[PDB]
Amino acid sequence: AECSVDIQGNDQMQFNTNAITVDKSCKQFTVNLSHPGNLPKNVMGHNWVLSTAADMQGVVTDGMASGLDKDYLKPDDSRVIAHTKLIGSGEKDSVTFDVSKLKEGEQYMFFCAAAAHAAAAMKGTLTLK
Ligand SMILES: [Cu+]
Repeated sequence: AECSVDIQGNDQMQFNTNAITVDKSCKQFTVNLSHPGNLPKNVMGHNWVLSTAADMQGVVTDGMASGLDKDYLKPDDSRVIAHTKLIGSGEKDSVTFDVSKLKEGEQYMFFCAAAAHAAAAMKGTLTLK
């Protein structure tokens, strides 16, 4: 079982992966997010957020509306399965989630909810294997 992934969000508005695999034997799964570069949170903060494919657009839209001081996430958003905080350069965060929260046949997406980042393709698939 490989139950973790290290991901980077950079000063150029990209993640260094667009596909995460979760071994289904993993009871829990960990995402270790870091931010190469030197842009601070208020300019190019990133987070890592997991939802169903169908819920992504909404989480993103509501997140942008919620604003930077709420880490670009609507408080108590039930569409959000797991998430890191918003981080700037030299910062890091991790999130660990229950792998049983991922159901068969469902499509999952990860993304950064910061204003316009996901549109710029800071997103990818998350898949149970
Ligand atoms: Cu971002």
